[PDB]
Amino acid sequence: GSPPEIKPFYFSSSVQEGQREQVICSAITGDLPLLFSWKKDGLIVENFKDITLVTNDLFSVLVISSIKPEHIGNYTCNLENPFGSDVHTAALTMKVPELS
Repeated sequence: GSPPEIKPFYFSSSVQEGQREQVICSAITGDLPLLFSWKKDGLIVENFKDITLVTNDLFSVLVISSIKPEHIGNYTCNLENPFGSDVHTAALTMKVPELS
């Protein structure tokens, strides 16, 4: 089989508190099934109230339904299959917080 090559994902460059984010972790090559693991600054992401994961054997979407300052940081997707692994980290930066 072939090892996976991750497709980079990135957060928006103008994140505002209370808005939403979605990023897709996926591979351009690599035999299925793929397995996905998400961490935010080394923490289990999904246990954040406002973070939901949508995961199948092909891709995993990380959803932040309401951005809060606690979500600022680095999000790492680790991807593997029986033949290799890959990883990508994307930083979430907040441009505008709650003001009113």
